[PDB]
Amino acid sequence: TDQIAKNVKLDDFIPKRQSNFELSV
Amino acid sequence: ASACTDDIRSWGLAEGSLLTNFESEKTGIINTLSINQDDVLFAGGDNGVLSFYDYKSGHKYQSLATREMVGSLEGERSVLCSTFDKTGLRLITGEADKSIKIWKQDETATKESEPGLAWNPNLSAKRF
Amino acid sequence: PLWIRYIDAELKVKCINHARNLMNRAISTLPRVDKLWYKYLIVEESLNN
Repeated sequence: TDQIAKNVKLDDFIPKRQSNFELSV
Repeated sequence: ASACTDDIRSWGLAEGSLLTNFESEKTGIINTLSINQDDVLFAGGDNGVLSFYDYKSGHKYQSLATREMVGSLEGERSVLCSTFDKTGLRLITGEADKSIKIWKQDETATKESEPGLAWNPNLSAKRF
Repeated sequence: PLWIRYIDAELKVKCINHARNLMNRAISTLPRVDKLWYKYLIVEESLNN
């Protein structure tokens, strides 16, 4: 099941730009 | 960009997503942040250390301690405010020693002659 | 201590589902506090779940 700490996701902690510095914003 | 003690982070405003975690470890309390159009991020430490980072990577490329005016206490060696000029080539900082300091980039430098701090992401800190 | 006291108050009166809802809120609010995870874990292990 996925009822435990449903609002907490690993991706929320990972900085999106580390995989690609040139990411467009 | 936003900062708390030893922690500088970048955020995308269109969706509020964490973009990058800077190499701000051990820099202490950060009183001010500034970003110029060349992607230089400046962080002024309350300990009086000027930290310069590459905004996209979060890499700390330069550390430079300020010098307090004669007669100041050690605690007065503290950066309190900053702003880049309109061209981004001059950094203005106000400090606890009551002085204003103007910083500028070295024009004699080149990628090979002034490499700056090495790109060596510390795996020990789990901020990646 | 406030979270722990509240969870214990809930468990002492056998309100296990209120305690569960509260422990889930605690780990959802402060997921980096190991004490809250260990509290939830030890509660469910005591119930052989």
